[PDB]
Amino acid sequence: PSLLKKLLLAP
Amino acid sequence: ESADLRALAKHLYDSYIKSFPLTKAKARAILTGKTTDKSPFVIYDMNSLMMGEDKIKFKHITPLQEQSKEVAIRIFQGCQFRSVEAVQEITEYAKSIPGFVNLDLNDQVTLLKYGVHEIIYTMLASLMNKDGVLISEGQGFMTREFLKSLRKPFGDFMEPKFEFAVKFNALELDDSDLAIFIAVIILSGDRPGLLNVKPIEDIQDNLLQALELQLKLNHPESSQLFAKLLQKMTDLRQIVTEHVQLLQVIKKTETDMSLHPLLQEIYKDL
Ligand SMILES: O=C(NCc1ccccc1)c1ccc2c(ccn2Cc2ccc(Cl)c(F)c2)c1
Repeated sequence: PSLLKKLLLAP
Repeated sequence: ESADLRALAKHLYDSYIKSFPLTKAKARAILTGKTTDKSPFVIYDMNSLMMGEDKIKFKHITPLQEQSKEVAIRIFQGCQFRSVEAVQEITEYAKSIPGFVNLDLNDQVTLLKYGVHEIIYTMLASLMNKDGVLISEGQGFMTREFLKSLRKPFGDFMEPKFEFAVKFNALELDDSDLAIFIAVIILSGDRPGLLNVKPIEDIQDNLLQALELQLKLNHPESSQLFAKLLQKMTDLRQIVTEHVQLLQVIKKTETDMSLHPLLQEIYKDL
């Protein structure tokens, strides 16, 4: 699971 | 054409101000003693580090002080913690660059990976002079000398960043210049594993035009500033390469080190 992807999809 | 380029520059500067709490303007004010704020606590040696140490931002199970008996490892962890928050800031900024969020999400991720180390060292130069670096949101100043005095491998950790910073700061960029420069770095089409290269190259072409115009207007008497700055982008890549090499050394020698999962993701296959 990408944490970068998680940060990108954050509001 | 030029109107749109100026609008792009202003959009990027506004987003930069929103994303990055400590700007070059603020840092230089602090460094030059031109602020009303109380001047930073200086860590120049082991005793000043005790006092100052509790000033470093680190948030974990136990305080920074209890992480290792070795001072170099505690400083290392401080740098790591800051790096994680810096990646978060750069990610927010990247989201504001027109066209970025419309790219393939995996390409967004790739751009951030390779890009974030280069941007961290660019902005790090904003916090440096030849004698040391601002830390803890400008509330502290750690000397270059003290950092250089740490035991190997850690003693050579920051020195290439200071060397880069001396040259880079000689260019006298301001925050508006930097906002565009950083956007250019993020939008590099030659990052390994990029799925759609052409859209990224298109955006970077536009940003590069905006940068060129910005440097001509903001620095009319600085000849070939644009050229000098592009060559700095390449320099940064070399800085990162040497940093990763050092990190591999550290990984083999010291098992007292632990990387945050975000940084692990960034370093894997890099
Ligand atoms: O090389 C870096 N990140 C990459 C990295 C480093 C360590 C582990 C995994 C990845 C790096 C180095 C220095 C940095 C920053 C951001 C600010 N500084 C200045 C500074 C100086 C002293 C202290 Cl105590 C501090 F907290 C901050 C980033």
